[PDB]
Amino acid sequence: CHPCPWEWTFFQGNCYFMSNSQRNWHDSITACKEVGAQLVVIKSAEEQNFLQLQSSRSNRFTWMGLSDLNQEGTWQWVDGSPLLPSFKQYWNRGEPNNVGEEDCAEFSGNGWNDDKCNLAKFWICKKSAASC
Ligand SMILES: OC[C@H]1O[C@H](O[C@@H]2[C@@H](O[C@@H]3[C@H](O)[C@@H](O)O[C@H](CO)[C@H]3O)O[C@H](CO)[C@@H](O)[C@@H]2O)[C@@H](O)[C@@H](O)[C@@H]1O
Ligand SMILES: [Ca+2]
Ligand SMILES: [Ca+2]
Ligand SMILES: [Ca+2]
Repeated sequence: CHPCPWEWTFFQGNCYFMSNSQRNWHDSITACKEVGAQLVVIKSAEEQNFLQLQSSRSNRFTWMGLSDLNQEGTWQWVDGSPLLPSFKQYWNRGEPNNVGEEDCAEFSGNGWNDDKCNLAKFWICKKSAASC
């Protein structure tokens, strides 16, 4: 037994998967579901701080489970939870700007950015760690 599957990352009881391939936002949701996970939903500042660091180090644009697809300007996580006021400090200066219609969020540099959902980027899946 192992708390997390091979190649996954463990942080505070959860296992994360930083993909090595790219998909568009919608296809990233599916990829995670197939492996019993979910396109990463950030529940705490600590989590955010941990993922932001790994992502900036990866030097890769990465999708998170966040979007304003149903209602422009209103950011909602894929689990259904809404984006809280304390998390809005993480958008990159000048973001989100919806330039060209960007309804999906990604880790970019030191913060978040909204981009076209049909673009292919890397993604992070999240699921509970196994205790044993
Ligand atoms: O056409 C350029 C676009 O630039 C600004 O919009 C930003 C921009 O972000 C880029 C992008 O993430 C990548 O090139 O890395 C850069 C630095 O590492 C970063 O600045 O482009 C994306 C993609 O269109 C946008 O989502 C961002 O908001 C704005 O100036 C736009 O008005 C301008 O069209
Ligand atoms: Ca829109
Ligand atoms: Ca938008
Ligand atoms: Ca943007």
